[PDB]
Amino acid sequence: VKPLILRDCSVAGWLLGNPMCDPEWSYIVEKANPANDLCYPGNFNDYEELKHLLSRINHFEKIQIIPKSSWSDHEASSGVSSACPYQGTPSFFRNVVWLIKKNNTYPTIKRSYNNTNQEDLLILWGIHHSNDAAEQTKLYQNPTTYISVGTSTLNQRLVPKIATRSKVNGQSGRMDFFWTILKPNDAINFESNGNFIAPEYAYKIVKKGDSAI
Ligand SMILES: *[C@@H]1O[C@H](CO)[C@@H](O)[C@H](O)[C@H]1NC(C)=O
Ligand SMILES: *[C@@H]1O[C@H](CO)[C@@H](O)[C@H](O)[C@H]1NC(C)=O
Repeated sequence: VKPLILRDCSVAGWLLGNPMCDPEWSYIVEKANPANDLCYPGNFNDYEELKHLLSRINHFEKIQIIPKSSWSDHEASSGVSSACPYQGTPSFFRNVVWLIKKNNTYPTIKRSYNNTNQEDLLILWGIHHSNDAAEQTKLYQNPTTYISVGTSTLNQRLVPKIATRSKVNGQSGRMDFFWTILKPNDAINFESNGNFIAPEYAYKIVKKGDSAI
């Protein structure tokens, strides 16, 4: 088990799986000025807090918590962007899922994940802010949407801000990302009818000082 030494990628970029960045590690090292952060424009919530938390971790393990194959009623591989290319073609963050309507329908999602592991889990998700009613319809069908997220300590409801915006890295849309630490035997619960960038992979983390000798 070796340290994870990020070359061209930020902490946020690696966690989310920025495709422009070329299973188990100890601590993480991030360079001073990584070229690749968030390829798609937007915000990473409480980023300073996450970086400090992650600097205190010396065991990481990436686990699949919501398999991409489990989205039977939503497209899970159709959402890509020229902001996030791979080998010259539009791509997307690899560790979260851009869910898109399927057959002109976006059923309301209810998904829970229960932390059956012995370690704390870092889980990330996001929201896509669309540019106008037409784009909203095209991608998600439903005009008025939300993402609700709950744990034993988190109670969040995200609502897209649908508005015309300047193009940043070619995109008028924005994506904001959020995270939490899910304690053992706690569960995270999602309900959404659109604009949801869903977790696929999460990270088991152990703080320095918490391991057996
Ligand atoms: C798509 O939705 C329509 C409307 O309900 C339905 O009639 C049709 O069978 C659906 N097609 C597929 C392939 O699910
Ligand atoms: C997680 O699963 C365990 C085992 O089934 C259960 O006892 C516990 O209530 C679940 N946690 C939550 C928050 O539902």
